[PDB]
Amino acid sequence: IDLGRVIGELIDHRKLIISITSVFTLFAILYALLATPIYETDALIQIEQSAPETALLQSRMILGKTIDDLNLQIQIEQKYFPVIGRGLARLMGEKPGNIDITRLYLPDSDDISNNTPSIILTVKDKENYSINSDGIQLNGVVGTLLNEKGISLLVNEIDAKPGDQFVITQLPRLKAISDLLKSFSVADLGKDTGMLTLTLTGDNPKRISHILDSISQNYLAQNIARQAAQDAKSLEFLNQQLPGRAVYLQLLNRQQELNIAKSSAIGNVRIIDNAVTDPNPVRPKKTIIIVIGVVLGLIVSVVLVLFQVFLRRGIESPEQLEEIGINVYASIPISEWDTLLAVGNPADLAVEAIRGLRTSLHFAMMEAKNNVLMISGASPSAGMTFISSNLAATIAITGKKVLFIDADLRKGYAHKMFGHKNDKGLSEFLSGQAAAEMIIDKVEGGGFDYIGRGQIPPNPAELLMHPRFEQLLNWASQNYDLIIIDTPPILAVTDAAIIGRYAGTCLLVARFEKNTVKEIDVSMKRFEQSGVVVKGCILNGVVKKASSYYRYG
Amino acid sequence: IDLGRVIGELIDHRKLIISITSVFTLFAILYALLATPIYETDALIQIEQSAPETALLQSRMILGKTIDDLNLQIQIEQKYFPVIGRGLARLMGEKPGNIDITRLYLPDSDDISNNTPSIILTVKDKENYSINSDGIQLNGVVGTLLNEKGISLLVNEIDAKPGDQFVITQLPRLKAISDLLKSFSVADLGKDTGMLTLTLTGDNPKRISHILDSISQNYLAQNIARQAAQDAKSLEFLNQQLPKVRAELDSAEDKLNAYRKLNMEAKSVLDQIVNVDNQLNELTFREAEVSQLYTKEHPTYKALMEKRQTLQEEKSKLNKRVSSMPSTQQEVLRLSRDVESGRAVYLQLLNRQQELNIAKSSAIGNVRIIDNAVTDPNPVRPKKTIIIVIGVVLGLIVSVVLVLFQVFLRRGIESPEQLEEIGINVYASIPISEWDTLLAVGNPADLAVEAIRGLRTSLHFAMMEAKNNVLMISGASPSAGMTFISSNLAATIAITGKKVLFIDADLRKGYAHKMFGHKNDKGLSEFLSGQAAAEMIIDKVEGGGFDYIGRGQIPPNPAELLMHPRFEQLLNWASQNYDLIIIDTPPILAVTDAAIIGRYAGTCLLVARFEKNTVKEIDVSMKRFEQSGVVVKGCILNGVVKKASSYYRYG
Repeated sequence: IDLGRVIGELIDHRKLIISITSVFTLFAILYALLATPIYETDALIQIEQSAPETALLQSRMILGKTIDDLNLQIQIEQKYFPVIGRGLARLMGEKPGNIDITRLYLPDSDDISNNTPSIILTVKDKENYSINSDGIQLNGVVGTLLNEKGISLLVNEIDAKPGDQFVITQLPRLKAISDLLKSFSVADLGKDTGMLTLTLTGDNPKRISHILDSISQNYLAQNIARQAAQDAKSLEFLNQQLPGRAVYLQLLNRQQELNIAKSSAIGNVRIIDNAVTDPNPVRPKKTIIIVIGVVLGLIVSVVLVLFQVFLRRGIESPEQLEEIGINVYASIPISEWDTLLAVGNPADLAVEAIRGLRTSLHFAMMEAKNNVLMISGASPSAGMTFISSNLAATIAITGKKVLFIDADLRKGYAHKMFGHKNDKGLSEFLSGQAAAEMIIDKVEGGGFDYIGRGQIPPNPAELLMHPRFEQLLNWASQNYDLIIIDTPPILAVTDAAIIGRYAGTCLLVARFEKNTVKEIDVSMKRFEQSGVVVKGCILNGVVKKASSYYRYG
Repeated sequence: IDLGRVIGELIDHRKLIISITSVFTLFAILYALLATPIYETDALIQIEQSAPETALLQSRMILGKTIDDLNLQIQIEQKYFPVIGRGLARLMGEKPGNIDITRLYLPDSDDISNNTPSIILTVKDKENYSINSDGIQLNGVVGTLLNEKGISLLVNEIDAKPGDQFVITQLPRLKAISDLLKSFSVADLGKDTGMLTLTLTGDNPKRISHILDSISQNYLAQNIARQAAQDAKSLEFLNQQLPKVRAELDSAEDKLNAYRKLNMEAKSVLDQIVNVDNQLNELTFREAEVSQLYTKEHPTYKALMEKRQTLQEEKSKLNKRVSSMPSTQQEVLRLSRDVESGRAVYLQLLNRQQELNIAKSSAIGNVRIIDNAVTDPNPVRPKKTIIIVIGVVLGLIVSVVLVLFQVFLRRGIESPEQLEEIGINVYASIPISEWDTLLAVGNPADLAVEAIRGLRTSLHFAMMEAKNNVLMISGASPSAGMTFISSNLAATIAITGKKVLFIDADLRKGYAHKMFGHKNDKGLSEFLSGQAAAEMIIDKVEGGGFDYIGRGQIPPNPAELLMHPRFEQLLNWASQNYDLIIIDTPPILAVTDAAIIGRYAGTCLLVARFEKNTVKEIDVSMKRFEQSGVVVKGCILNGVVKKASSYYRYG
């Protein structure tokens, strides 16, 4: 988990980390390149406070008048069936479609849920067109308004590209106020200065400048009217109250004074510069989301690689076994590769490591009480038979006479690998229906005498206790130089602990990353409880990244 | 990780550190001497608050007037094909080129992406020149304006150096405002005082002083428009003029609708005439103010009449072009001219009424300018000695982060103490020799040979009372130098006067016979196979003076051969007919041959390259030897660099 270790798995898992980081950066790039650009237009408004104005501008009375002025409740969208069709259309350089509806009156379904009657325009040419509401396509031409089925549409200056689809939505006036208010914004930048920076954000650049200009003009006219409104109320009641002729002339003087005061009311507010749009979009923010795509890829890569590191529990190195006190006698590398590897490809690394195991056994197996070696896998799929068969081959070619007993009376398949006469295996001997001679075979390849399990018996453990097994071992240990026995796992059955009573040396075989240290420890303890002393372990299937063996020659 | 050998390996990698810090400082030197200098000019403006003015000056109204005043939307640069041509041209002292365009009209491509049409001026002489837009080079002279292909250009007082290239960009008004505003800056420095320090930063010195003066004088003229506007008839003139202009606007759009209810040159000349008419209007109403604010002999007013005589020439040429094309186009062109000319005048008048009203509600009185803008001769950017020191520390920090990274990169042995911590008797530290014959007989006084003699003495002490006189030397890896050490050691022991036999039991890829001169037939493998006799395989290295046994042919079963009892017989015979027997074996991390021969060796040694083989390889090799019943006596470090070896010449 240390830094050196960390860069270790990172380069080891470089494919994974760079793949996921690249795919997230690819997603970030496509989103940055497909998200519709959103422009921002500004205006400068001058007064002589500004705290009421920043809320009076955002009032529905101001915005709603622009809505009714620019017909903004008539929404227009070029249709793209994909969620990204518009983006790619812009990417291809295709000029976006747009029309002008000066007057829309839908059938006004205006239901509680679908209060937005949505209609689609099918552009036939630059003059005529067809509109489908729910399938009923009404053909119409710019100029003449279509007034049928309660649908009054006056669309003019339709775009060029025919066959396109335009979604029309007569969303309610309140909605057309609320969205605009969401995009609209105001600020002061002086905290007392008359300066107001109206800012509007939208996709259509030419449209938003016009919208903000309309807002500014509506606010200007509103301020002109409002200051005049007080004088207008006074004037209205004077007009209502005109009947005392000297008082009448005084009232006439007041009447003319209020006429001039109301008419000449000039708003304090001032439009310093009309709205213009910044050509550079402010959203989507390029180079700010792509880097977030990068760092998101890296952080998720780290959190998943660490999770996978804390996911596996298998043996990682012979040092883990040796910490518990288990003499790892070998670390057989996993070979890429029906005959024995030791005779098929005698120069393969997994065979050089089995020769290395042969020497260490030959040293460790002297002083043993007899020449019987028991090899027990820690589990099925631990390759106990791979190791035992290849070891018997690599010892046979040496020149010793080797007998290879497959005492896995449950699911042994050595006979399925060496070529066999399935009759008269081992079980047929312990049952007493076969003699010691007709059961032994000759593997022509390995050059070692081989005994198969034979037919699966119903009582394996009960068979192995029969004293004929010890007779067989006593006879063989006299007629052979080495006896290898394959036994079932001790964590599954008890056959291993029955055979081990007669074995001079016992070894466990552990797949590299499948079997855990817990299984090896428990298996050796359970062998000890049965009076069988496990000499050591044989790590198997170690990946070539972790194995020290390499080709030489 | 401690100061002592921190300074140590920094003295070691001094070459690297000064190399890269110097590279970065040269990068900084070239950046500082190639970055275009930027000058800033400050002007001081006096009023009697000023918080509104800090944002009113930076409004598009005031800046937008200066842009239209100095034609700042016409951008010009000397063209340099490299990114640093301008800087190097300055470094040579070449006076930068500059020309003057009082009237530019590009073909107005103005696309969505390339909204800035670009042309290049090729300077032919001090008088004439040629301009290529996209290949069509139009030859022109100062004075006369070039009005061809919808392109109107009036350039005058062009620089001297001929053959140069001037890129011209008619960037839009908004861009020409935004860049200026980015460069422009205002402050107050009193938080209430009437002092407004204006600052403008740019490259061309005389450029920015004029721009700042124009800004200041526009603001002054606006606040004088205060004092003159209230009684001015212009207010009522605009009040009455707007309705009639909007009336003809309405009439013109009605005419368009009536005639509506695409020849390229038609649009080109239409846009050109409209631009000309807008400029003619704005210049008339501009003359309206320069006439009483300034005098006729004042050069600014002369500039107004000159640029309009240019514009009237341009309109004359445009009308000449209009007359020549078909009436089907002339009708539409006149109808569109009336229309968009009406909108242009209408927009102007709206503006006109607007800032004329700005005179009214401005409560400022006198807006005296204290001192006109002058540019500081010293450039403020690029900052000298403030990127250079950053170049220094950047090189230094990248040096430390790279050197420490390389420190934590290598994992090999670094000193015999690393092995002796594990408990390995390092018998020697053979230093690397600069140097086909044996080094022990080629260059007998080389340091590596003296260290090998030292190994000879240490062995001769440690090799006695071993069970026999066979020595097995096993490399920790291929390319650990096993055969170098073994061969030279055998030579150094043979010259002493002992009979030495050198068995190359590296049956897999042994090559000693390729180095001693050999009869390749009947090596060692041919003996284990039983097809050769014990005496027929032994040789004589004439140089070293020791008997040599080569591997012979590579057999298919090495480890199976080495177990044959003939190997036992051979060693038993030789150890009786020789004083010392050296055996070369393959690594034990790769094959099991070493653990087969170590069955019979009195002494076994590992050879480890200095920085290649790690401590783990030696530890694993010794433990795997022990598993096989072979006790490794110790190690022999090899190829240690002369910086870390204690050996030195003597004599």
